[PDB]
Amino acid sequence: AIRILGCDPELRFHHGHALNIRGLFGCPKTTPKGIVFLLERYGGATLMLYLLMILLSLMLTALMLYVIEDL
Amino acid sequence: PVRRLLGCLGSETRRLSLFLVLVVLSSLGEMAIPFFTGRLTFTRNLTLMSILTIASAVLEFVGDGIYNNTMGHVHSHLQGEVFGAVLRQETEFFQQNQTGNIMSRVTEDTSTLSDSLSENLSLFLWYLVRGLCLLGIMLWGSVSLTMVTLITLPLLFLLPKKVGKWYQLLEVQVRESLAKSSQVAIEALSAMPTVRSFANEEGEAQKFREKLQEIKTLNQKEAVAYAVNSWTTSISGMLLKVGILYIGGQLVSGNLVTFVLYQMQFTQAVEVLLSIYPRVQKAVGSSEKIFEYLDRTPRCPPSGLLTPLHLEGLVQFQDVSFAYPNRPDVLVLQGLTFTLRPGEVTALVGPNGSGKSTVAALLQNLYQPTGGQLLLDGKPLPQYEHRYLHRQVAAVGQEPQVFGRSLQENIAYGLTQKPTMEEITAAAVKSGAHSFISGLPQGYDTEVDEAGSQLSGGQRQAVALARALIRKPCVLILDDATSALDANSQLQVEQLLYESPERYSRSVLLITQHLSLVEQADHILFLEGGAIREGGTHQQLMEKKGCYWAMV
Amino acid sequence: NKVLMWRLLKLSRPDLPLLVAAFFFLVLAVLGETLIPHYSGRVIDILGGDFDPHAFASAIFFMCLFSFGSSLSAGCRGGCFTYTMSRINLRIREQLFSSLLRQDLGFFQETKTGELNSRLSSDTTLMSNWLPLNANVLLRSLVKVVGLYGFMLSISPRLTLLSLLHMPFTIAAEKVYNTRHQEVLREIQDAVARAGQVVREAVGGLQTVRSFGAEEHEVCRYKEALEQCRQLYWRRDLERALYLLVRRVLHLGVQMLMLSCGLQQMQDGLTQGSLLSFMIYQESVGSYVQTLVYIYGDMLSNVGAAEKVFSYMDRQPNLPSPGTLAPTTLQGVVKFQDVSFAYPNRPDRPVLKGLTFTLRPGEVTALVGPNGSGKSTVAALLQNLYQPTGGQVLLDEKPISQYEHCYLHSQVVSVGQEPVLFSGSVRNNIAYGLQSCEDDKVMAAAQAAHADDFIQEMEHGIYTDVGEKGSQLAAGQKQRLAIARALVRDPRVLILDEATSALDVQCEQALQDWNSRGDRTVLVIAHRLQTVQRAHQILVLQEGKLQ
Ligand SMILES: Nc1ncnc2c1ncn2[C@@H]1O[C@H](COP(=O)(O)OP(=O)(O)OP(=O)(O)O)[C@@H](O)[C@H]1O
Ligand SMILES: Nc1ncnc2c1ncn2[C@@H]1O[C@H](COP(=O)(O)OP(=O)(O)O)[C@@H](O)[C@H]1O
Ligand SMILES: [Mg+2]
Ligand SMILES: [Mg+2]
Repeated sequence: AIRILGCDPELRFHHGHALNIRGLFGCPKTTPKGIVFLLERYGGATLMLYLLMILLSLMLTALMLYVIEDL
Repeated sequence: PVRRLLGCLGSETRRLSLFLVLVVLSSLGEMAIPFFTGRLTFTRNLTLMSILTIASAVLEFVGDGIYNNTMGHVHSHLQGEVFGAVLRQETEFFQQNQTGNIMSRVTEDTSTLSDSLSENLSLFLWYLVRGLCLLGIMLWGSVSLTMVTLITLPLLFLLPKKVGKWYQLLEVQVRESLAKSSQVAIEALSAMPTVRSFANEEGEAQKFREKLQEIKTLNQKEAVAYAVNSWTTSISGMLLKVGILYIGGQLVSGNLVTFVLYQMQFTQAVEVLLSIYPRVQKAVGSSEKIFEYLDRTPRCPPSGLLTPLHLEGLVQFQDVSFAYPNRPDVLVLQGLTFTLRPGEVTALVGPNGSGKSTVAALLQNLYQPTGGQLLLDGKPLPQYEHRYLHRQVAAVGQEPQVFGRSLQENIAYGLTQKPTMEEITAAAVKSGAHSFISGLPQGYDTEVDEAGSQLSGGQRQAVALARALIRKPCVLILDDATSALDANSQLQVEQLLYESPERYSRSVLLITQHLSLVEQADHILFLEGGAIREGGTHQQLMEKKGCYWAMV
Repeated sequence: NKVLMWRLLKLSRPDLPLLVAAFFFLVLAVLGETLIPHYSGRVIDILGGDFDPHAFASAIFFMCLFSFGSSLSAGCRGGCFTYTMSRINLRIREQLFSSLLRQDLGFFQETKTGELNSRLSSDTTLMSNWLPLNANVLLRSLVKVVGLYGFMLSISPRLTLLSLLHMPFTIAAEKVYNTRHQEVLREIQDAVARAGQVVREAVGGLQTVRSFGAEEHEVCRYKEALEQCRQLYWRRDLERALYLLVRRVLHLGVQMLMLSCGLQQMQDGLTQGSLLSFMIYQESVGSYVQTLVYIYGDMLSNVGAAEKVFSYMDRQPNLPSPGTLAPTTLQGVVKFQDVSFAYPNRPDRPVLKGLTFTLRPGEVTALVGPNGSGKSTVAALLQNLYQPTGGQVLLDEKPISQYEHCYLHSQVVSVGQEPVLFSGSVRNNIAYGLQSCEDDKVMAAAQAAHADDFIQEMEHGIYTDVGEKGSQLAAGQKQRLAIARALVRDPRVLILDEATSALDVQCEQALQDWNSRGDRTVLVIAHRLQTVQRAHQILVLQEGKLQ
């Protein structure tokens, strides 16, 4: 498919000027062979583990936001 | 409110239009590579992709140069006009607003707005043209589903529209809190010898920290607002894509793939566009004060257009009463009625706080009387041209300010054309300042520090007297000037007041709460409680009441 | 430079917990983004191929929740990066201002107040505002560089030319731009500070400016300063755009160079299926390396542009070591011992040629002389504002510099020649610098200075707001509040530097009883001898010498 935006549009701009990210040949494939296999066999468990890590990170950061005010 | 911002940029639309045609041409060359090249098997792909890459690089280089050059003109124009509008305000405006508060608005608030405008405008145009190109491809895939996407699109505007008002009031409080801290800093730094003398260094630092704490409280809410905004735009964009996929799945039209492959790209452009609106609202709040200055109408009357070739120094007050706008219900002056004539010296005497310096302020047209009228040569002061009026009327303040430049520039300050050194030397000789200025290592080229801190206590009045004399003024005001002068300077002052042949071109108002020089005055006016209680010559006042209660 | 960057890390040390939290959320956000494209691609295959409602519904379900996790993770790392930017900014601002107050009085003759305020308000933002932008790009690019190199390692023989070609080119040519980009940033900051002084002078002394009708002259001066800043903005932006153009040409040159070498090893046996996919990985990782180097160089240039802020913060004042003496009782005997002085900012002009007078409690000492004789400079030495270049100044047979800073200025006070007040209440001007003072003490000082007469008539009495620098008071009224500010402290040594000049004839006769208590030491400074008739001891000063 034609990529009208950049291959990494979040990094396309710095301040008000452009950056050197473009689809000169195309967008790289970022799905390793092991991961795509894992995303269908035992795939449903990885989503729960991914969400739990986010929840644990949220709980830890909130505690640091509490400690760093008292410190 | 938004139209007030972009109204200034509309003065240079031609430059931006040239920028717009370059970016769209550069975009077309960049999208040409995926459309035309196969990167397989071959030379045909390599040469055209090399040429188009150079063309894209060159076109965007020229476009960025025009954009940066145009933004520089807008910034310098906006910052210049904000400062020009500040100086047009009334004298009360600079008592309501401190000098550190005003300078923060002119220097930092204006630069924040243009900096914000610079980054967002280029990003907005870039995503607008690609969004249109992505939309056009989607129209080819499916007319019906694009209309459904466009119909439900305005619903996504609702939530950023709510956050936008949060950004406005949040930014306004941040800007004014920084102004408060700036005033605290510059007020202490401008009076370090007093702060050091009273050991209040840590008292000033603590007073400064109380302002940073207010900023810290607002900065905490700004960080939460960013995360809320970043969550809503990304989540809402996902639902728009998923909702269409559900409709697409319910419609299985086997060619829906070509519409989906670019619909997933259109939502990424909308996601970026929805993030622009909160920062646009931030810029609106970041510039409330500077736009308030630019459209506020000053309290002063407009300057008139009268420039007589020759003017007499006939100044007459007629039932003048005045009250400062800070306390408009308390009258500082009551029913003043006296006349100044050329060739005569009038002495104004009174206790501290009697209103003498207020009389001088009215004569210099710094304030308007609340009653009666004040006339110069038969015409009201506002009827004269601004620069013309301040050449005929000159004054020496109770504590004259001295600007941080050379002595010759201080003496010749405010004159339309630079006088020759022969004129400056004559003025310095006439005021007695030549006795000490010539002794400086660099003479008239010596740079003086802020507020004239380098000069001695009594020498500052001598330099200020020279500044007033060089105008060849018609009315001369001496507010407490003669107290600290040397014996040599005092002889010069009483020579120019009572002896010099140039007296007949001047009318002099002499203000002093001491009897040092009022004996030779042609008329003496005693001011107490804002009203003139006694008047007459020196001998007449002696016979009026025994020992006068002010000299024995 | 590395020195200033290392100094900022020491200052940024307390904020590390926010940085590591941001890094964890950044990794979690990019960890999701390598999983979503699988499910979106699967949806495309199902929609275009053999449609199945259950597989289609399951695929879009996993796409939503992975996208939800990445969006949630990305939102909170932006938040903590922005917050830690403000913590750096406020700590920087507080520490800089606190350091300026510690400087000697010679520092404030060499600098302009409007430049210091502009430097405090502007240079601090330049040194902190890069954090939410540069750190996000630098870390994201660094992660993706490692990830992309992993794929290319399966084609290892071509990888060893990746690290040989583009790496030496950018590292060497970058130093030319870095050296000159930093220079223009320093010029911009100096120019905008120089323009700031124009607004400081025009607004601070407006009533003098308006007295001569020179408002339009000041506007022209400001616009000339703005033009000098506009030309510096253009040079900074034009040279960066030109530098950006060079790189992409250079990036394209390496691209053709590898494709040629990619096809050269083709004859030596690795198939076109590998080369076609490899070049996409080669393209992206080359772009990220260029971005990674550019952001790192930009980060150092911004820090180095604010070099003057660091120089102010670590500047050790030219003052003697702090004193420690603080006796519970003080007699108040002050004496000079062959004191000679020359101002630090302009030596080789001795203001005092040698003085040997002594002051005693209960006896009023008068100092008289013409303008420029050096009377106020003597008063400054009494208060330890400046150090004599010869001789010494003693209080109770101990050096004036050995006494504690807080203790000394509560026993020895003075009234200036031209007093300055601060924006606030009258009761704050009075009792200025006192940690605690009751209102009965303040009113006692006001009555002693004959200030209670006019304080009563104010709108809120003793709590009425005094205008900026005392602009909302008469000259005589300002003088009385300055006297009360000294009397409220119950001083042991009192210095009057021509304080009686601005007062009228009635008050100049009323305030003649300074020594009524008999314990204070009083020094009165006057211009003419007709003011010090009942002075117990009279000193005549001319040309820096006492006669
Ligand atoms: N900006 C102001 N706002 C309000 N009231 C003011 C302001 N400036 C001065 N006043 C008041 O106006 C009155 C007159 O003060 P003014 O400075 O004219 O006195 P003066 O006779 O010149 O005094 P002095 O002889 O001590 O110099 C005083 O009561 C003073 O407090
Ligand atoms: N901050 C300063 N820096 C350098 N020189 C100064 C400073 N203040 C005063 N001087 C010089 O030192 C001399 C001290 O005179 P001064 O004590 O002000 O006399 P008086 O107090 O009698 O007016 C003056 O001639 C002045 O030129
Ligand atoms: Mg006055
Ligand atoms: Mg003096």
